[PDB]
Amino acid sequence: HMSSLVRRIISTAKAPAAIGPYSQAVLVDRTIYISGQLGMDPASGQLVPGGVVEEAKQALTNIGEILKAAGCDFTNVVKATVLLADINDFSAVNDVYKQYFQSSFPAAAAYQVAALPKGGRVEIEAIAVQGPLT
Amino acid sequence: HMSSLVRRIISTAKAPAAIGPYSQAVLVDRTIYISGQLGMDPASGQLVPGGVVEEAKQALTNIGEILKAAGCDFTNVVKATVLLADINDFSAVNDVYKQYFQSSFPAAAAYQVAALPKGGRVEIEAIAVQGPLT
Amino acid sequence: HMSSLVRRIISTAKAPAAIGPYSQAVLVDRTIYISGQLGMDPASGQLVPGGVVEEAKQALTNIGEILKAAGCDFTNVVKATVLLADINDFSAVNDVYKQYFQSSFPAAAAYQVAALPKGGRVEIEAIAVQGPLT
Amino acid sequence: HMSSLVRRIISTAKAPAAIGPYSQAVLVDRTIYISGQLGMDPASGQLVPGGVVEEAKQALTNIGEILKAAGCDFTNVVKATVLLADINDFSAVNDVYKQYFQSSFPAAAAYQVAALPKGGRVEIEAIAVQGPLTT
Amino acid sequence: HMSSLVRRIISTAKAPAAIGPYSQAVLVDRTIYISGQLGMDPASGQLVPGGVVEEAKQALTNIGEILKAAGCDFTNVVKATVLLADINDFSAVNDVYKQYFQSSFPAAAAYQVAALPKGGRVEIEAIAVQGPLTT
Amino acid sequence: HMSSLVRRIISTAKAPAAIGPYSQAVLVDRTIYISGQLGMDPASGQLVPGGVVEEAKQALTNIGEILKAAGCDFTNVVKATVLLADINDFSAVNDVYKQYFQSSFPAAAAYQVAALPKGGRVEIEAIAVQGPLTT
Repeated sequence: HMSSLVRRIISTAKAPAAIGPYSQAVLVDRTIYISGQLGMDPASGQLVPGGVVEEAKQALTNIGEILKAAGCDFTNVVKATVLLADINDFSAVNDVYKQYFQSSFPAAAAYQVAALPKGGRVEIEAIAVQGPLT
Repeated sequence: HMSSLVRRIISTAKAPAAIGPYSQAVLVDRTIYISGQLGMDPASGQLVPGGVVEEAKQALTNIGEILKAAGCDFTNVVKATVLLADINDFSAVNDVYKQYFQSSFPAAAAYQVAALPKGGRVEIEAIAVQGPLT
Repeated sequence: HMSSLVRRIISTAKAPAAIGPYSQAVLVDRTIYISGQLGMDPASGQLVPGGVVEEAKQALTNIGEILKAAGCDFTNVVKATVLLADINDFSAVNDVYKQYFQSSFPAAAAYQVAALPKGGRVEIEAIAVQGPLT
Repeated sequence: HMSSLVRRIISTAKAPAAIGPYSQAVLVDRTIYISGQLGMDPASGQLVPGGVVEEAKQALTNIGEILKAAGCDFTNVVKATVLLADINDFSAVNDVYKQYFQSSFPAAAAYQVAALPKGGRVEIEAIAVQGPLTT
Repeated sequence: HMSSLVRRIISTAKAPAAIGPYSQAVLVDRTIYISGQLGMDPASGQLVPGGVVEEAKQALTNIGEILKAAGCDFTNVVKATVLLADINDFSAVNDVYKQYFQSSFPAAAAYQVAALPKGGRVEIEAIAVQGPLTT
Repeated sequence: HMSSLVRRIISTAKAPAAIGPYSQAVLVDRTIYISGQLGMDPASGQLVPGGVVEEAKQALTNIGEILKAAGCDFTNVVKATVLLADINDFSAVNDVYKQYFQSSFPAAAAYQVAALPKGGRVEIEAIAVQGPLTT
């Protein structure tokens, strides 16, 4: 009696696989729920060296590759969550995010957690909506 | 001038009541926002004994009962958040989640928080979409 | 080949500006993703004095002003996340939330984080849906 | 990739059996396309006696039963077409029609055709939208 | 449980008053069903003089005012039906019609009926969709 | 503020060129309004010989090519209108029609008009909905 909505798992070899029985992202109707991305190199399965700035760059690259696999780019992001091992890294992570966001300004929440998977210093979750968007 | 979308509070006696002025879940349009579930026994109002594995089983059972009250099951879950008191319990919680998920693979984020309500070792939030889904 | 959905940035001078390259909220289709709000006075750019109860009041006022800028009020909220510097403040924050929620009962998650931006004791994120709603 | 929309054939034995390769109505998404109804008795398939006024009443009754089978009533109708064998019957058929469409009057077109199946004096087609509808 | 769709009667004094139990148009969700319009002067309710060409212009003007009341213009029309008293007028009415539907031409059907209300020579019905529409 | 719905003109050289200011079909959101088709050969624009049965086959073939251009087939049709030059041809045209609409029969109206363009014996209009449709 109701319409059947499209639900698609998004998969790309250009981002790491999720840790656990999870997908990199799920598109449902037009909304894309992207799993939290760490600064993990898809080729090594481990964090990139060099600390939070390098990890933020890698995490955002990983998000970007998942967005591309769903026909999207950073302009489609509507909400991000920035999870930090150290609140004092917030500015530095925001400076990296400003380099990837294609001038988009999604809503966001940010906070320091007690620990991230793989000893990460940053993890970014995102929600996007498939275009076209006004 | 715009359509009136369906918004329904989901309530079931087979899951604990939310802590505070919150509902167990809200269905709006076709999206179900499920409150974070702890390993609380609906009959005792307290955590089940035995630690994080037992609590994860109870939390997932609680999610399952809320999904059922909304006409859904684990195949409808599109995003989960796994909140942990100890990051080292992530694998063990993922092994329990693999027992309940009906082979679904939602998007996910996971991290260790400083503390959960009721001294919980695990809390799981979920977003589902009411079917049919492709 | 697909409809173009409305995406609008919500901005109001009656709430503080977001910290970083983010918007106060984004409306997309009918869903409003509200950035996490701290107990920051829009006039000072700093936390209000007096502790978590005062900060919770200010954070909720800030959410309320963002909702109003999107044509909504607290009855439109469907999911909240209550982030705390101290889990022991959960009841006190819930008592403030009960004063602002216009009897709405959204789904919710709550937990203690390691740290919030600006040394906040509380941060509240929300998802709302633009009415009319049944 | 696009959502799969609901498409259902509406069928009720309380409206006449088919006289051609046509469904009584088709619901698709929320819109209901109702076949043109004649003033035919549902049990026998024969036109009711009494001319255009009685045929109009029966045709509208038949539409009503099709609407009911789709979980609707006459308030769900948004467009009708009134096909007349004689334009002179315009006022008389309108008087019957107003008794069924008592509020939120549908959009309509009315005109005289050269002939209707079975020698009918009136045929009425309609489009409805499945509720809830907020007026 | 289903969403409650918007259904609104469209009414403007800039188009003729009703000659039957019909709304000028009904907007439902985003689709606008427009009643068949004759070449009737809105103030008097009398057909305009001059035959089919003038009646067509007036009928289209009336449609235009109904569209305007629904926040639309002729570019929102997606389907029309041109009902003629005389098939020979097909080309002449098409020449008038093309002056109003200047782009994104609607789908249409055109044919001769036996008679129209008020002795009209042309009646035009339409379906439109409320914008924004992305062509 | 409202979403911008897709509106596209459907056009195929495998169906006849226009005889008036009309699109072969208009897709809007998911609904396809198909212009009335005559039994016209697409290459020449001339009616096919053989009378109503052959004209019906050709008109339905033309609809089929328009549907194909919109990524649809006859199972996407939800409503048709069969306009006849002679009501006596009702049964014969229905026999042809059933060969194209072999399942999920559309809602329909059928009746005799006074005349069709080009002296046609039959004209068929349709509404379809772009799939996927779940019956």
